[PDB]
Amino acid sequence: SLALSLTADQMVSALLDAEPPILYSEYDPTRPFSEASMMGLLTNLADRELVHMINWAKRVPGFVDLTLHDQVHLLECAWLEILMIGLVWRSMEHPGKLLFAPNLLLDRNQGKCVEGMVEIFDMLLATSSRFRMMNLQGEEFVCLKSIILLNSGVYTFEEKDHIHRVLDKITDTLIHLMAKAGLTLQQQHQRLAQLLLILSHIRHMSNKGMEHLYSMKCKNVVPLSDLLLEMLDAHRL
Amino acid sequence: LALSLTADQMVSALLDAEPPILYSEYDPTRFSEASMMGLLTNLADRELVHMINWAKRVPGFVDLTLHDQVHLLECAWLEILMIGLVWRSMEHPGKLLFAPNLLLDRNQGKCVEGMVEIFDMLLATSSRFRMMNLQGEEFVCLKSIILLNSGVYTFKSLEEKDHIHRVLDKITDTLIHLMAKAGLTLQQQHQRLAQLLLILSHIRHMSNKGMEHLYSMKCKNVVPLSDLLLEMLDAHRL
Amino acid sequence: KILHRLLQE
Amino acid sequence: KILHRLLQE
Ligand SMILES: O=C(c1ccc(O)cc1O)c1ccc(O)cc1O
Ligand SMILES: O=C(c1ccc(O)cc1O)c1ccc(O)cc1O
Repeated sequence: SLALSLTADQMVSALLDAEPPILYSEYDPTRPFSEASMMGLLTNLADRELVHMINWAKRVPGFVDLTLHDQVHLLECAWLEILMIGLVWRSMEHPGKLLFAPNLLLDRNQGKCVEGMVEIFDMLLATSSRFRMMNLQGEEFVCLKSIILLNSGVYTFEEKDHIHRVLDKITDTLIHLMAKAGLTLQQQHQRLAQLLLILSHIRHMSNKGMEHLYSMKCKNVVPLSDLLLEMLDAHRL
Repeated sequence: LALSLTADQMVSALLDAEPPILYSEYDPTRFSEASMMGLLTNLADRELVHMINWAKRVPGFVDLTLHDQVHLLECAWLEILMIGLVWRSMEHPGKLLFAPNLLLDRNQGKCVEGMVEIFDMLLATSSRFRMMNLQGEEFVCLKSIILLNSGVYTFKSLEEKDHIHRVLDKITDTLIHLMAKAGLTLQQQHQRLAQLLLILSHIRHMSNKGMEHLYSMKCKNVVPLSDLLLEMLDAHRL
Repeated sequence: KILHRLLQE
Repeated sequence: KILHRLLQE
């Protein structure tokens, strides 16, 4: 694979270039929020981000080397995690708020408008606070997001070794980034650990988020697009 | 205290704190859904009591308020049970060693509704452990990391949050120590550290699914759960 | 499967 | 809670 032949700097350049854009919601401020309309903004937003995600994933070194069935499985497993980390990233500079879109910045009080949602907002806000605490860098962020894509479904499987080789390359990349940043050898491994342990929390929020979306579906709160329905069905809740 | 320990001292403390491997009450001459589930929940309840005593021996844990200790244990308890199970089953490809007299292969998970999916994830993790040749010293580090990490984000007591992060760094230092001592290069130490920590993501996933499964068994009244077990289950408010 | 098709476009 | 009691024992 040519992905295994990339240098650290080339890796970061590829990932940075593949970044999807920040999208807008169709928030209509002429009418008051209801549970239904807030959740509708979120489900509409998620569907649009998904399309850009699908195309972002294809630009992640090593991903297109996999069979369509493997690509499908990885994205099925990680999609909400990837949406969430992007959200937390976007919200870093807005303490107490979640920047779903530039025209949709919500605080926890607004989150209470949807049943079971505030719990998820709270976890998302705590993670954003953690990013701030660590001063997470953009280059580190894109590495983390790619790790989630390749790792989350990897153990639901020679293609395994290829995935782990790419993952090792990204580890190399993170270290290289920390070193160039002037972190000592000890700080390098300590930060690497701090960053990867965040992924455990991101998985957790995803699992809860999946159950939450499922509940919205089974209560007919909002209609989900066919795509969103299939991504959800894949977690068979 | 904990922050004063050396890498070798941390390893020793963690190894000495290890809980015992329990036996099942299982009568091997008799398996129904209610049968198998009762055995698992009975085992889980007993392992939990030992886990609580073990947590107290993890360096840094008793420095936290009672409230914070409860929170961490409530969040991580099934992760901790599961990684222990995976570790015990490591040398038994295709089987889950719940106890020395309770070694269940993949197909026996089918005796319980929705259990086989969980079995498959646990087995895949054990295989990953084998593939990496996970060591006992690394295992106990990982298990301590889960205790301190899983509920740490969901915490004027940020000095307690920062203290926990300092202890977490120490455990990271300890993992690296073990790897350098094993003769791994610098590049290999960082790669292996990452590989180990990424496993914790899968373990969190399995815990979440396991918690929903246990809950679905609770509302089927097929198996009676101990008071302690119901309290741990209810802390996840599903 | 929609995703399967979207991954080809 | 049982846990709180066990942590104090
Ligand atoms: O976090 C969510 C989310 C939604 C849309 C989006 O573009 C990004 C998101 O992280 C989210 C989606 C559905 C749900 O039920 C709960 C969520 O937190
Ligand atoms: O993983 C489980 C488990 C049970 C008992 C035990 O001693 C260890 C375990 O990991 C487990 C328990 C209950 C349940 O519904 C699902 C599980 O995976």
